[PDB]
Amino acid sequence: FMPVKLAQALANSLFPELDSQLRAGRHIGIDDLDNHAFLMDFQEQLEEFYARYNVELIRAPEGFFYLRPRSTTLIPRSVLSELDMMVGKILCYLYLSPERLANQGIFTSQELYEELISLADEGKLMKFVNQRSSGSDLDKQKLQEKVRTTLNRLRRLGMVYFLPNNNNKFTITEAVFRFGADVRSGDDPREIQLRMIR
Amino acid sequence: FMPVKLAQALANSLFPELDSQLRAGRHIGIDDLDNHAFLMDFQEQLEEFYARYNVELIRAPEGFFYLRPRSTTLIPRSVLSELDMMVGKILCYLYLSPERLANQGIFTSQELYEELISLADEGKLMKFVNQRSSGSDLDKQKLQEKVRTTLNRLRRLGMVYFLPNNNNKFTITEAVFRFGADVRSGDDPREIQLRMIRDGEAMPV
Amino acid sequence: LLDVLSEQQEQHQDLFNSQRLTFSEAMAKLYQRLNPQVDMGQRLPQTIG
Amino acid sequence: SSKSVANIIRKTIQREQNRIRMLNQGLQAVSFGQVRGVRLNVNVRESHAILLDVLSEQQEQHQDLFNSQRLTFSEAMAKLYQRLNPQVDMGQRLPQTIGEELLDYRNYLELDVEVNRGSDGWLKAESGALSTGEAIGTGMSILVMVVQSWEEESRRLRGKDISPCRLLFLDQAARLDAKSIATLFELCERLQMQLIIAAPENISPEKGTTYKLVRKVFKNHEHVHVVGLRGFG
Amino acid sequence: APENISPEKGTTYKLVRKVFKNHEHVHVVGLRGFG
Amino acid sequence: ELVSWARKNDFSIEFSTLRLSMQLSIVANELHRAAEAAEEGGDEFHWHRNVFAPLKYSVAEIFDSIDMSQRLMDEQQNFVKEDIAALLNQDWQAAIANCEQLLSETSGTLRELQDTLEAAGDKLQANLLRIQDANMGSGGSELVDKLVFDLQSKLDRIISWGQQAIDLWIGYDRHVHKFIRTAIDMDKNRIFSQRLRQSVQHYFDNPWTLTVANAERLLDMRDEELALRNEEVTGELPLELEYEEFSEINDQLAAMIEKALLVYQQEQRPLDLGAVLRDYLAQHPLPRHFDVARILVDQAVRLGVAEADFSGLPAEWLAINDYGAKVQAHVIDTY
Amino acid sequence: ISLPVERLAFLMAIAVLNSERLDGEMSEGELIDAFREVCKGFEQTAESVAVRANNAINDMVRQKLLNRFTSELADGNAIYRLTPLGISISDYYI
Amino acid sequence: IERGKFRSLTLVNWNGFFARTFDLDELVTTLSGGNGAGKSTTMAAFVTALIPDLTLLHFRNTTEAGATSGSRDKGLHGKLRAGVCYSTLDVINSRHQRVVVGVRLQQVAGRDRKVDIKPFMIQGLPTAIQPTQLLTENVGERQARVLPLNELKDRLDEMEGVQFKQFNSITDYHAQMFDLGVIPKRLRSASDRSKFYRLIEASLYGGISSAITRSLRDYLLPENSGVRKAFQDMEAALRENRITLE
Repeated sequence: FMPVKLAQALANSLFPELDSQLRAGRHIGIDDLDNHAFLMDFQEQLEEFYARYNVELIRAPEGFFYLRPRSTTLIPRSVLSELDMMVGKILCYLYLSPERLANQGIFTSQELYEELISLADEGKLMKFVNQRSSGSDLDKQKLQEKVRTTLNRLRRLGMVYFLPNNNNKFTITEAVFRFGADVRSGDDPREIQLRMIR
Repeated sequence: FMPVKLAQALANSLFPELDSQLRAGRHIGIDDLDNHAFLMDFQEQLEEFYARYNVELIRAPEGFFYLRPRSTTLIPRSVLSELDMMVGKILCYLYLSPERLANQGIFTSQELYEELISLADEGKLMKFVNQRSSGSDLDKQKLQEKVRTTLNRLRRLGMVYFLPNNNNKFTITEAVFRFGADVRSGDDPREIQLRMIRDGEAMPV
Repeated sequence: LLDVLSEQQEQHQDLFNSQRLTFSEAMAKLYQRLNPQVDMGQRLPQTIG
Repeated sequence: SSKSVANIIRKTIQREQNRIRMLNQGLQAVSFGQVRGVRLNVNVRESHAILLDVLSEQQEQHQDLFNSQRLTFSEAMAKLYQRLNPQVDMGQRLPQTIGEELLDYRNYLELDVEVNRGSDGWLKAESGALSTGEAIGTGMSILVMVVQSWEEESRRLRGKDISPCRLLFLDQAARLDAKSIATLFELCERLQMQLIIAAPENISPEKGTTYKLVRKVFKNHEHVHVVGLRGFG
Repeated sequence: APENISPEKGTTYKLVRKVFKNHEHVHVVGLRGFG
Repeated sequence: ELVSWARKNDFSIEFSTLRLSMQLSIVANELHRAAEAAEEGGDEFHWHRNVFAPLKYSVAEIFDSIDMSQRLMDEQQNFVKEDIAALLNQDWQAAIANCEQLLSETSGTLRELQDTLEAAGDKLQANLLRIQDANMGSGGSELVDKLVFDLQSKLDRIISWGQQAIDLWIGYDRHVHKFIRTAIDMDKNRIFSQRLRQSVQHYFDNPWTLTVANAERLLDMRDEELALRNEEVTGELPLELEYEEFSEINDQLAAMIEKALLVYQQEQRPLDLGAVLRDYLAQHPLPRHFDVARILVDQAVRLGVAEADFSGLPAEWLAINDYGAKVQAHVIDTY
Repeated sequence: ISLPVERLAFLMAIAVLNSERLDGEMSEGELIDAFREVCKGFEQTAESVAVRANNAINDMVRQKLLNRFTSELADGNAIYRLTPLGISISDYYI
Repeated sequence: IERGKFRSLTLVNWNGFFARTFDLDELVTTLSGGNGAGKSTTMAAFVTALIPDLTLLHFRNTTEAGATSGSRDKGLHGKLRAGVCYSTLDVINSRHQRVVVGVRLQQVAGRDRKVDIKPFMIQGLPTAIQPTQLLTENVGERQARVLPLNELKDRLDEMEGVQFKQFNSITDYHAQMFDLGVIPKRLRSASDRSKFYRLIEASLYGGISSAITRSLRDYLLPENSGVRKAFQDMEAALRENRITLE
């Protein structure tokens, strides 16, 4: 038979959308009040339910819930591409302390683009677009299109929340710390995050 | 909270493989066994369970099952390509064709390409791999490699399985009959296609 | 086990008062009732007691 | 099903016995110490032959053990092996593990080496009775027989223009005696066999190349100094 | 020790097994005063 | 090697099991007769005319005929496979009963053949082992070994195939079995087949592609790809390999001492360890003396033994140098 | 019936290997290597080794020279055997 | 016919060995040294080069076996230093063709003791070019550097005639080695590799000592799945019997 409380949780009317987003790979932070509270209540059973898929329902120290696929994940995995990884670190680096002095939590594609160009090495930028290119405007446009694509890809995962308009301005969720290094008391966020980006 | 049989199915050791791989776009057949051997036992329970995510586990008169997301699907939607449907129909013909029963279900990419090019039109087919092709053998090789890649992607989506020691030889799922969704009945293929898009089963690319 | 022996064996008499097993076997069965995760080298409960 | 399992195990054992007695042939008179010949002996172990017989003809008569919900299939097998042939009685290594071992047909066979030691005839090459160099030569003989079979099989596929490279190893060569070492060298070169041999003391000074290794501690790490050696003193 | 340690200090005894007139035997040469 | 042989040659262009039974009977009789004659162990010519000429050719021919029967069973199982395939093509649904009956009778035929094979293999193997035992009745019987060798595998091979075929067949059957519930029960009237063919011939005029929830399977953080331990290591490259005559630091003098004691062996001269050590150590400085003494002793003692050791009288600690070094040693007398 | 020099050579080669074979069974993984060796010793390369070997094995099977048996565990997932016709051709010379 | 011959073994950045090269004898090569001289490390490095299948490699030594010989990591990671390291063998083919097979090993990051292994092979290398020199660059006074795979490819490609190949799979590595008469058996299957490794590891230990006698069954007798399937059928029947009884 099945645990009764697990039956209660899976029968919960909030179970379907939460489960679908979790399959997608989307994290559930404290901002998702209903999903977060449901997860907090029924974690003891949902962890088993997802581990049956060989997927761990991990609550980060930041409190956000996400599905860590094991190697044997019964849900075949997709992964964030190389540009996705570095743009995610740039997003965390856009969510860390210094952004409070520059964007107050509301950022634009221009901010991320400028930070990516100034901080990231030209070699990895060319690796993103192409090794033979050199600073040309068309290559910059292709890089910007890829930046928009990866930004939306992060959006699907609940890692960036878009402001409701076609303009590419958004806020960054705490779950973005999965990209960045774990913060320690007395550590400069800028120093550690730059060392990891370098 | 739940009916006895539905909780039973959700409790089955095979259930997680089924659920996860169906969410990952894999489909039900003789191959893809772990998702079929017991879903034959709880088809109705799994269908009503999946309706909660605004998705339907659809069985045609064929014994294969496959997942279809609604417009309001909670799990996001996506589609395949024309060449994928092509290789799929060829695979379905192979699956049904008793003449190749001696193959015991094992088939090689060369056999697949031979049958495909025999039944289909080489040039009009090749128009879609590359728009400009005009019978260049380079484009023919491109089409063969694309057939290989589509076979790989169909493997990812539960139509075919490479043998443990052979990626060139493979075994076919009954989910291949999904590709015969426009031929599973004697009605017009276009009106059936309209009924699939209505039931979100297929859309033109 | 020492603490239980001090103050809670009286909940465990059922194990103690059973003619099935001897006093040392009773101790072994209690100890393995405690720390249940801890297996032994599949030895006689007589020896464990 | 039990009868079928017993029958298939017995057929496999007989086939392997035939194959091993087959492979035994084609051995030259090695001269390792007093050992003047080597041979392989394969036989069915009685402890497991009795178990096989019970399984094949008397399965039902102990179904009580098998339907015991407390016993897994391997544990059931182990407990049955305890019931009959109780001289093997052993439960400190878990019954599950012993049953799992019992789920290997190969274990059921005694597979040993006989040596033509002097004129005593073929004696079981027990390590407590043979000089250790003689035992090492016996093991090398077994290994070379195996690799001879390997090469001979692939003889067809390989063109005769290529004779495949041959190279085996032997650590702790100090065990061997001069007779065994010389017999090993003569056998290997007769078989065009290359060897890499190790010993604390240089037991092969007059044959082959020789290196000596010395390990030194240096600034919290380690280095190995390798020095050549030459055939005299 | 089996002679693979045999340091300078102390009474060093050299045990060597041999058969003397069919008698199992171990000859023992002594050394000391070293170090 | 045979490749060129052929190249330059330039050449180019009864399943009844009773046959198996009579062949097995003939093989048993001939094999027992040949084993008996080998056990008789006549001269070399008798050995030949009893164990190579009759044995080799007769057993080879009948093994090959038994394999011919096996190959006829192989062709027949192939035939029934193609016949089942063709019958499905013509009767479709109506062929189910015929196909199942054909599978049943083929399984029965294979089972009876396997039983006929196993009926004599074990005893024939015992006969071959008897011949192997008898083969050591003549040194020149090596060639017989090769036959006694070969014929075993052939026999085993036969038996192997005897089982292997069924192992294949029973598998193939299940495929056929599954086929009936995975091809025809869903296409009882076959219309799906022709309609699928027509749709394939005319697909693009019904342009449709299947919809799935395949937007993302499971997106996740990428691995720390190929991040490995490394230090751009450097190291003092080995110099020209030095050479030393097998620890010549000790072994030059080992040769010297083994010679200077091999003299004592050669003349069986009584060896006083005290006197020899004292005379010797003078050639070397004190810090080396201990290293010297061991090397000397490891040599001197191997040469004979001291007879006074068995008198019950302990030897004394004779001094052998300054600084206080001493040696307890009886005079070596019995080499 | 049709046996080019290379095909007939491959046939004797398979026959000899079978006479040497442990269990008489021939996996396609060995057939491919035998075909490679015979073509190598004949020194012709029209196309890949794989395609030519596939065509040759199919030709002999259809020409009632080889019997094929699918087996997923076998190397190359298939096994092959000489048919009586192939046997009678190989032995006629050997 | 002149059987091919192993010429020399080069261990780079190994535990205790930075750029060492031992010239193998035609017939017999001997290693000597007291406690912990590292001979087992040399044998392990050779066999790792021969069979780079990380799974099979598990080097409990002949004596003083187990982890304490430096093998809780399977005797690979810890028997290496950190970073790029090499194990390469020169072979003179029976066709008299020099070929340097080799493997680049690297310690994997983290608390784990896994090793990243990459096979490779070189042909046409001039007989004079010593692998030690080929695999090292003289940076700093008399203390040379070791160069990674990419730098090795650059250096070799800059040399005329020499052809350097990397195998995406160990299977093709062994296939090429066999085609050059380096292997007696075509290890087409991982099982063939397993039996091969069994033979070499048994020879390494040598004799009929406890391990060799215990594993003689595996060495000689192949595994049979028929027994396993029969046992599993018995198991299923027993389970269903119990179900019916209850």
